[PDB]
Amino acid sequence: DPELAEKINEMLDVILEYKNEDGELIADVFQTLPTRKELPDYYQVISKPMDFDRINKKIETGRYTVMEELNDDMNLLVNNAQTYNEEGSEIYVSSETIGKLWKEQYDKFM
Amino acid sequence: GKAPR
Repeated sequence: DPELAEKINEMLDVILEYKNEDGELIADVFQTLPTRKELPDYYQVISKPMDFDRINKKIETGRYTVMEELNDDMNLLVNNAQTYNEEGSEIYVSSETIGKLWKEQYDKFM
Repeated sequence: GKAPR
């Protein structure tokens, strides 16, 4: 649905453009997971992988019909990072910031 | 930049 897609793209651009105090695009490490060949141990821990590459492919193929489906995928992205990575690590901290940014976008979409 | 447990 083009209207939903455009809303999604506007909300995700907020997250994808955000920089931390150090000038780093916090979302960059969540774009593309290491592959199953590169990092098999990730997949033994994480049963449902999610990244922004997968989210984009779903936008392009009509797999989002309602905003709650994207909310599920963003919660998956965040929760996987916090399952896999140690608390206080840069990647964990970045995931926490993504979670907060997403909830602001989702809460304002309503 | 992963930090596995």
